[PDB]
Amino acid sequence: INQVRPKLPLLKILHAAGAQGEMFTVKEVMHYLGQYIMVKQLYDAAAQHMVYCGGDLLGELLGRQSFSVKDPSPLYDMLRKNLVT
Repeated sequence: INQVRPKLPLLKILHAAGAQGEMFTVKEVMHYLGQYIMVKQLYDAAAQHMVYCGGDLLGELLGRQSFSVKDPSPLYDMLRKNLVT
């Protein structure tokens, strides 16, 4: 498994969700990214699968006003541009 160092815009989100390190696994980043969604309550509570990330740095990072966890390929696209192998 490959260790990755998230860039500072994503390390900011990661630490906010409860992490502290600079070397992670993609599985960990994924875990903390959901933890962040919970703690900022970025989801529709009448559709908890639609994340509303627009007035939040996760939206600027993703370039998405909102997205569903049915298709987290946006997350994967954004990790490719914000993790250093």
